Amino acid sequence: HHWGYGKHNGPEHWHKDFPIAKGERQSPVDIDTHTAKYDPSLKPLSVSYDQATSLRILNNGHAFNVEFDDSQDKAVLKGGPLDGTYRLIQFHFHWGSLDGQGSEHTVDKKKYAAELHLVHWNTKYGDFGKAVQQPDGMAVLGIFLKVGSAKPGLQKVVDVLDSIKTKGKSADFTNFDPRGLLPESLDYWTYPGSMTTPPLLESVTWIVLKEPISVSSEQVLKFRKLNFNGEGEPEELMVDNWRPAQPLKLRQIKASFK
Ligand SMILES: [Zn+2]
Repeated sequence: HHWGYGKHNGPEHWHKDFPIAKGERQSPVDIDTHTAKYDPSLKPLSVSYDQATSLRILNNGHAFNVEFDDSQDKAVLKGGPLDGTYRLIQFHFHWGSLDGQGSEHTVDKKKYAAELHLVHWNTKYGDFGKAVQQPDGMAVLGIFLKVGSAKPGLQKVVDVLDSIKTKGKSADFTNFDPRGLLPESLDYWTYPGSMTTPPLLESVTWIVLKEPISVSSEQVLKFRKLNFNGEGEPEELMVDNWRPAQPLKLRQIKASFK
């Protein structure tokens, strides 16, 4: 069968259909905070999400994606390590069966309960499908989630998950503000990597924020109630949909902060 997160179709198997799995710039990675170097020539990140136009939420059998209208520069990321303008197309998360695992990136081997990815494409390539084939085609803003107090900006997401329980279900999801998912600080690490799901393309500039957001136990519990399977198929809970840390292979991780 096709790719997943189980014993039989999970990350150890991906390289047979996607040989770039064993490539030179795979993600995620462990961020060693002692080895990352402060890079004085990194600009502050510019997250311009005021005109973000959310459309839909979809269970794609791997995660759920909240999709945005990316036909114009309505919600963009720029600055930081980036040249040019990257448009927000979707966000999703990765999460664990337990609070001690679920992030894809780790920080000195520490795993967080979950990780949010805000996926952007480089507008100089005109569309997302062309952008994913270029080495500077994508920029993913990664945010760690720890369990603590509730994140009020996440609750609208939590509330709709009932309606997209199984693979292929979608719901209308307009007027959601992705600014409510950000922590206070935009301090970050950055390195060149890849998509963390098949087809594992090596087209991502990763920007991983130093400050986690806190979500509540009840919020993450709702994520764990989703299903990987389709309606009418045997229930497999959507948990542990993360890829483990890949070798760094002499890439340098840079910090925006001292
Ligand atoms: Zn992701």
